[PDB]
Amino acid sequence: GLVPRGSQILCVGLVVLDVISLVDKYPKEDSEIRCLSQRWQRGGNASNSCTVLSLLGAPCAFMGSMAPGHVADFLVADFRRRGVDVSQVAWQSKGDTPSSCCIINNSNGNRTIVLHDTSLPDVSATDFEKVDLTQFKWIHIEGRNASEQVKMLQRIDAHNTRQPPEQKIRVSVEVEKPREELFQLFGYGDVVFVSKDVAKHLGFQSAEEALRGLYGRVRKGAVLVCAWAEEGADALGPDGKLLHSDAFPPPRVVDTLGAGDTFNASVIFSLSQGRSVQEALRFGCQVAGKKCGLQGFDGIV
Amino acid sequence: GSQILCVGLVVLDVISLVDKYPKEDSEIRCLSQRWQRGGNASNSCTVLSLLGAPCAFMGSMAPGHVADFLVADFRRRGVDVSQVAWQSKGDTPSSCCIINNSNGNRTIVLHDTSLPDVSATDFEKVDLTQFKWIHIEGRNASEQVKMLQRIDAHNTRQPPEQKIRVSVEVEKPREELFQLFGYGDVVFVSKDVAKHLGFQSAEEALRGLYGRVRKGAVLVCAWAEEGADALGPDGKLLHSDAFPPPRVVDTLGAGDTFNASVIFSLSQGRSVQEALRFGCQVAGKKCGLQGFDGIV
Ligand SMILES: C[C@]1(O)CCN(c2nc(N3C[C@H](O)[C@@H](O)C3)cc(C(F)(F)F)c2C#N)C1
Ligand SMILES: C[C@]1(O)CCN(c2nc(N3C[C@H](O)[C@@H](O)C3)cc(C(F)(F)F)c2C#N)C1
Repeated sequence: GLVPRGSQILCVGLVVLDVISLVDKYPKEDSEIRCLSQRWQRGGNASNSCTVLSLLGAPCAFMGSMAPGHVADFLVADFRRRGVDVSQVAWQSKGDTPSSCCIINNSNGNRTIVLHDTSLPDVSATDFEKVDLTQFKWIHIEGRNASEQVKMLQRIDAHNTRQPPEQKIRVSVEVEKPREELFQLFGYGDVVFVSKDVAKHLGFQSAEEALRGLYGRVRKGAVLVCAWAEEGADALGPDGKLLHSDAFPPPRVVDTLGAGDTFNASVIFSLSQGRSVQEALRFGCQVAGKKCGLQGFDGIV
Repeated sequence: GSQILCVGLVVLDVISLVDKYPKEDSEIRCLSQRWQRGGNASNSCTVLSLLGAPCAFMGSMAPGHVADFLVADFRRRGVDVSQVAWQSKGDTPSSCCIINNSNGNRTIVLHDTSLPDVSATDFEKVDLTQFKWIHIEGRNASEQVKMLQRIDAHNTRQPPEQKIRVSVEVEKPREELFQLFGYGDVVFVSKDVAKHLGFQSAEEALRGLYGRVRKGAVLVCAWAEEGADALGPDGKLLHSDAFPPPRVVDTLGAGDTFNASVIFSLSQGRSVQEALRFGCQVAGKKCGLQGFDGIV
């Protein structure tokens, strides 16, 4: 259907089918066991943020790779269940739609993960070239295949050079995996999210240290954001003022999976609504905090 | 009497093929992923169909996108699904299967979905005249013993040439299922059942459990790389060496490949010694391949 010009928030990244099995004890190799419960969930960073944006009240779209089949059909119906626009999916003739097996031990609480295979090709710069960008007001990129994503980010810069400031597409980038290839993405986007895991891997012991130590890696006028679990989150802009919000923990912590993505989508949402960086930081902490005391994404708003 | 019927489960096997078995609390990437129609009686139908035997499957299924995958797979193989007990309540069962590519060890984490089992009432509706052989996968024992009494009752009212041959698989070490030992012309006892009863070899298990079988029945026990053994009314132990592939890559459904191949061979009038050997042959060929294609 007809999407009004400059109305959508696009999230580019991974979508995976996570099969989560709760077991009494970890299975020994060569055994046939019965799980206590099993859940099929749509996962992935960009995919999780999409759900959160829909629940926040934003028209939102997902861009990612899928191969036709029964897995992709489950994932699409789940995206559609969450009001996500799936028209930009980069459908692939070769490879498997990502699927992961997670085994949770009910006794000790430990998670054993069999990650999805490498077979499916990631969204390319040539796939991104074919996209009419005018229906987007904001483009969020989950850092994966960096050399290709750098070109997509250059395409958005070119688009923006030709627009009046009120028709310029805002851009955000997430560096969540501690992979060297990804670190070149700090130099792109108006908003750069760096994970606590990446910061710790780079030798930083706090969100303050990470922001001060990495701000030199960003482009002029960019805001660098770091969430540090129960320590809340910090942001640092061109003015040199380290902004901070304390976490809003739930009465009891139930499910932190995808709380990082909830933070990211809530910060993006709040900024896209004309709120300030301090306001966006606070709101992101409030929404991610509510999420941690809930199973899944129901009732985060 | 031209079709073999397999009564049991149909389960969606969500497979991950790994180069090593994951250590607890670890994170490993898999080599490849695939969906496969599973369930013991379902896997035996795949094998029977590839062997050229017209066969039928009977089991519970719940309508949905997964059952649509399962049904399309059954049809692509020529398996008759007309006998399926479609349920209004319950989800289709599924399992996560980790296959170790370096030794073929398969680990199954099954999600049993409260789907109601096939009952003696469901069985009562079946036209027994189209079946040469009926194989029953041991699940709801008390309810299956009734299904078995019905075939025996049909047999009494038939000439010896028109009798329906019956096989039973006791794969899970559950005491409820030991009453099925019990019924049938051919009884398949697993290595896991046999071990759980204190036996250390196929021959030990057969000598120890023969006392439980029906007059004139053949008790069969496969023992992985040790091949398989069989024991009949004549008291003569029969053995077959395994046919291992040089590289064992996937044992998922090897047990079902063996049961189906033994059933097919016997249904074709071959001796117990030949059927045992054929079972080991097809099961061993399977262990060198991913899935069931290419076994014959
Ligand atoms: C944006 C985020 O940094 C992503 C993670 N997240 C939180 N993570 C928490 N964890 C507890 C465990 O150590 C582990 O599961 C992670 C605890 C809290 C909470 F306590 F504040 F609720 C929050 C919040 N918000 C917020
Ligand atoms: C009917 C069966 O008993 C069911 C299992 N099966 C086999 N299991 C094998 N393994 C099971 C475990 O993963 C480890 O012990 C290896 C190996 C072989 C093979 F090596 F002979 F190929 C066969 C054969 N056939 C035959």
